[PDB]
Amino acid sequence: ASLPATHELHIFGSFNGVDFDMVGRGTGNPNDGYEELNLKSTKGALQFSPWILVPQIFHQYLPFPDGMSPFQAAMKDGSGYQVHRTMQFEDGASLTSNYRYTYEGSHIKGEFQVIGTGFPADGPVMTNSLTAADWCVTKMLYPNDKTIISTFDWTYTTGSGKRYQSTARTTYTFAKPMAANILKNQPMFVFRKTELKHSKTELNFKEWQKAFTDVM
Amino acid sequence: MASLPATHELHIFGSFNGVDFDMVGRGTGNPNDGYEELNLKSTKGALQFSPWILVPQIFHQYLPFPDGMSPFQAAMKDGSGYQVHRTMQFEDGASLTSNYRYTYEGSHIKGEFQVIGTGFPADGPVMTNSLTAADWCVTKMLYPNDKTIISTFDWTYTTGSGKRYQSTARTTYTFAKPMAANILKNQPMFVFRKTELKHSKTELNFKEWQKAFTDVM
Amino acid sequence: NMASLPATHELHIFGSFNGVDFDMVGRGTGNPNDGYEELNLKSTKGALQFSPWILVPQIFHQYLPFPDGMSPFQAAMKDGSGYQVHRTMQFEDGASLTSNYRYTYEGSHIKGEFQVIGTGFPADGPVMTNSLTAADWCVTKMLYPNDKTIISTFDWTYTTGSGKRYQSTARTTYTFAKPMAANILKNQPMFVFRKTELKHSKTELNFKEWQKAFTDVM
Amino acid sequence: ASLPATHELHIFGSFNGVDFDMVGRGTGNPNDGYEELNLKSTKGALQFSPWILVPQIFHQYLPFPDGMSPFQAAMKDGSGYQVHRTMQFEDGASLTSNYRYTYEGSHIKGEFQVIGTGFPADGPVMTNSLTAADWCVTKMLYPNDKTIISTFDWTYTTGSGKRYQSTARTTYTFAKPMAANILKNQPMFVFRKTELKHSKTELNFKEWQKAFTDVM
Ligand SMILES: [Cl-]
Ligand SMILES: [Cl-]
Ligand SMILES: [Cl-]
Ligand SMILES: [Cl-]
Repeated sequence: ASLPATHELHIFGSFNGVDFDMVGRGTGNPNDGYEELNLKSTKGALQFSPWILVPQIFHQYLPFPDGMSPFQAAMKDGSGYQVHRTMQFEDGASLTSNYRYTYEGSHIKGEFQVIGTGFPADGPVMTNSLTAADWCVTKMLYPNDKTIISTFDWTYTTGSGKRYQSTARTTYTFAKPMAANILKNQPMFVFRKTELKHSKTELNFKEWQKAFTDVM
Repeated sequence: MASLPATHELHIFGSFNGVDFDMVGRGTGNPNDGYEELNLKSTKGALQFSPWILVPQIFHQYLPFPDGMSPFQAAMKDGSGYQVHRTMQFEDGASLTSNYRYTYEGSHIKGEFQVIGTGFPADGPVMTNSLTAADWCVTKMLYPNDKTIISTFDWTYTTGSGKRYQSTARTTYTFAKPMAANILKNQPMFVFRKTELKHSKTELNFKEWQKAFTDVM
Repeated sequence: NMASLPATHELHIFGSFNGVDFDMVGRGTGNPNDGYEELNLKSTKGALQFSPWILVPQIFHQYLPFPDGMSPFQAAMKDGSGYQVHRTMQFEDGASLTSNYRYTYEGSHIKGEFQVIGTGFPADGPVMTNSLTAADWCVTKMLYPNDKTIISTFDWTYTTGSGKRYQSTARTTYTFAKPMAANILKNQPMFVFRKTELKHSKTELNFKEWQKAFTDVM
Repeated sequence: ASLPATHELHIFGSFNGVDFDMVGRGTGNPNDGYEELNLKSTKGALQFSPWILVPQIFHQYLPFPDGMSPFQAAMKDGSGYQVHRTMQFEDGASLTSNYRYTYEGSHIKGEFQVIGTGFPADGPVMTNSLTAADWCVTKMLYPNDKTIISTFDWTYTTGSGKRYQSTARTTYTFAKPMAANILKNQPMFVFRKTELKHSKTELNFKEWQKAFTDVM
C-alpha cells in the first residue's frame, strides 16, 4: 500500500549445527535509507559473534537517486520480492540465507532463515572476536527485468587487528518486472555503514544507505 | 536394531527462481558398495526446470569406506547423526543452496531436504531443459575438526549444444559426536561417483554408484 | 631533486592470448590531481586476434590522488621506492587472465613494462569474436593487510553486442618496497570509482580513464 | 621425436616482490608417470617454504589408459603446449605461473615463470611451516580440441595441525588439435602423490601419477 515506516524480524536457523532464534522490532526512513532494529534471542545465549548476523538483519527503506528503488516499488504494489544470499568466508565457512516479506500498510514482517556452517571453533566468529563491520560498496546488476544480482566483498575488523573476509553474492527475484528507468541505469552501486551494540542475548543495529551510479 | 541403511524416503522441496516445487518418494540401496536408487513424484504439478538440477541434491549413509564404515554410516548406527549444508555457484551466475536433515529407525532413513535456486537465466540449460547428463565426478573430503567434513567438487553437466554447464560445489557435514580415529587418519578421502536419471516433468527415477578411495595406485 | 607526481608515461605491454604472442608500445599523459589518464598504443606484431577491450583495465595508479592527499602509489613514485602489481582475473566462461606490472621512474615520467597472459577464451566467446562494446563503470575496494601490501577487489563487467554482460572477478595485489604512511593505513577500506573509454582498430587504440577515490559518499 | 627420458628445469620469478631462481636436472618414466627432479638455487637461500614450488616443479611423463596423453602426443610430434596456472590461497595469497618447453629427442627443457604475492609474514609459506602436500585428484575437461582446463583443491599439512588450502586452476593450450580418443573421454582424472626433501638452497622432488576415468 505504501512506503515502510516500521518493521519486525523473526530471524532463525543454525550455526555449526546448533539452532538459534531471534525476534524484535525496528523503524526506518524510506527517504534517506536509514533503518534501526532491536533483536533479542528466544533460546538463550548466542554461541557466535552477533556481528555475523550483519548484514543479514530491509531494502524497502532504500531510495534510488531519481525515485523509488525496485525494492520500494515492489512493496507499494504488493507483488514483492524474495532474497537469496550466499557468503563464502576466507577460513572455509559458508553462510546462506533466504528472506521472505509480507506487507501490512507501512509495516513489514521479515522471516529470515540463516544457515552457517564450517566456522572453526578457534576462529573469530565462534570466539566472539569480531569488533566492527567495514563500510561497504555493493554492485547491483539486472540480468533480466525481474532479477537483481548483487556482489560485495564483506570484511570485519577483529580484536587481533587482522580483518576477516568473505565474498557475498545476493540474488533478488521479483514477481513483477522492475520499471524501465531502473533497468536503464546499470550498474547501480550502494554505499552502506553499519553499527551494532550487542550483549550475549540482545543487539541494537543501525544502517545508513546511499545509492549512486556515479560519484564524479 | 542399529544398522547400515537398506531403504530410504525423501521429501525434497524449496524454490527455483521464486517458484515453489515439492517432491516425495522412496528408495533402496546397498551400503556395501554405495549403490542407491530413488523414485520421486511431484506434489505441485509439472516441474518448471530441468530435473537434472536436482542431482546431486537427491544419502551418504549408503557409502562405505575402504577399511570399514564411513562417518555417515557410523553416525546413522549410533543415531547421533549429521547435517549437510551445500552451496553450488554456477558459471552463468546462478546459485543453488541446500540443507539436509535426516532421522533414522534401524535400516531406514527419512530425509527432509530444502533446496533454493536463484538467478538461472531464461535461456540457460536449466530453464530450457537442455541438460543431457551429469559428468562422472570425484569429490575431495577433508576434516578440519573431529565433527566436520568439508567436501569440494567441480560439477559439470553435458548439454544439447555440446557445451558443458559448470558449477563449483562446497558441502559441509556437521556431526553431533566425534568421528572415529580410523576415519580421521585417512585424509584426503576421495569419492568417485556415477549417476543416472530417467525423468518426466512430474516423476523421476534416480540411480547412484559410489566408490571411496585414498589411493588410486 | 625532481621528485614528482606523474605528468607523462610510456608502456610496453606484451605476453599472449590463447598461446599467441602480442606486443604493443605507446605513450600517454595524465592529471594526478583528479585521476585522469590518456594512453595511445600501437601493435608491433600485427593485428590483435582478440578484442582490444580485454586489455582494459591492464593498460597507472600513480595518477590517482586520495581524498586527503597522496595515494600510496603516488608516495611510492615520489620517493622512488615504488611498487609491483600482480593481477588475476577469472571470467564467467572459464577464461583466465593474469598479469604483472613493473615500473621505473624519472622525475614526473613513468616507464611501464606489463606482462599479460590470457588463456581459455572460447573461440565463440565475446573476446575472440570482438563482441565487447564497452566496460561498465566500476567501484574497486582496497585493503591493507600490512604496511607494504594492498589487496584490491572488483567485479569487472563488459557490455556486449548480444545485450548480456561478460563478467569476471578481479583480484590485485600491490607490493611496496617501503611501508605506506600511517594516515593511509588508518583509512580503510578505500574505494575507487572509475570510468573508461577505448577507441580501437585491430592494431591501435586510444584509452582514457577517470578515477575518484573515496572512503565515504555520504 | 620421442617420449621423454630426461628433463631439465629453469624455474624463476618472485615471491612477495623478492626474486628467486633455481636450475636443475631430472629423469622420469613415461610408461608409468614417475618423475624425479633435483634443483639448486642460483640466488642464495630461498625466502619461502620450498613446498610452495609444488606442484610448479612435466605431464609429458604421464600416460593415459588408452595410450599417450595429449601432453605426450604433443611432445612426440614436436607441436607442444603451453601451461598457465593460477592458485588462490585461503589467507589471500596468489600464485600464478607460465610454463614453456622445448624438446631435444627424449630430453625436455622447461622454462617456468612463477610469481607469488600476498603471502603474510606469519603465514605457513614464509615461516617454513608446510610439512607435506596432500595426495590429490585433478579433474580435466577439454572445452575445445586445443584446450585443457584442469581443476583441483590443493592442500598442505602444516606444523600447527591445520591444513593450508588453495583453489588451483590450470589451462593447457596446444598448437595442434588433440586426438578424437582424448576429446570424447571426459572428464579425465589424475591421482598424484608427491615427495619433497628440501634445504634453503637445494631440493629433491618425486612425483607419481595415475590417469583414470573410472575406478569401479
Ligand atoms: Cl545486497
Ligand atoms: Cl559431498
Ligand atoms: Cl586495482
Ligand atoms: Cl594440472
